[PDB]
Amino acid sequence: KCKPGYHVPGSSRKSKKRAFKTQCTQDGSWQEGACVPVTCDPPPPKFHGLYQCTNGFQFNSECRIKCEDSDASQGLGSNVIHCRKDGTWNGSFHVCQEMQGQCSVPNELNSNLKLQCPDGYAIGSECATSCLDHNSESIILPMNVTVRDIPHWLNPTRVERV
Repeated sequence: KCKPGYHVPGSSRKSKKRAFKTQCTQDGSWQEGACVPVTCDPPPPKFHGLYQCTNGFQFNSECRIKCEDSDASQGLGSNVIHCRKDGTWNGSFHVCQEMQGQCSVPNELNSNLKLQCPDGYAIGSECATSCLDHNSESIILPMNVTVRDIPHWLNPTRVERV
């Protein structure tokens, strides 16, 4: 049985299996078993690069978003979120007052990579990442792998927006 705040890796999120079994294998060993510390979902992407988490998004993970000149006597939002047993954060990150403005036009762009911005170039605005070739996908490759240097087993992450 997994400890409280722990579940078998790969368990369903709706019912995180806290109990598993091991068996005397034919080679004289036992079946492998583990209980990961659970992992709540990451905070919303709009706060990327702004919150620091104690141990990632695990159970009872304390993620604090950095804000300035936001007094606690006003009682607006919460800057700290803690992951719970069920797989949820006890609090929610709130947008502070010191986040406003527009964004620069993406002049630096690849020949195939186009950015369509019906929402202008505001801060927090979503710009769709499209390609001139209809069968081309806008992705980020790891810094150690270039466009030609993609291994057959590598699966680059898809970037549908910026």
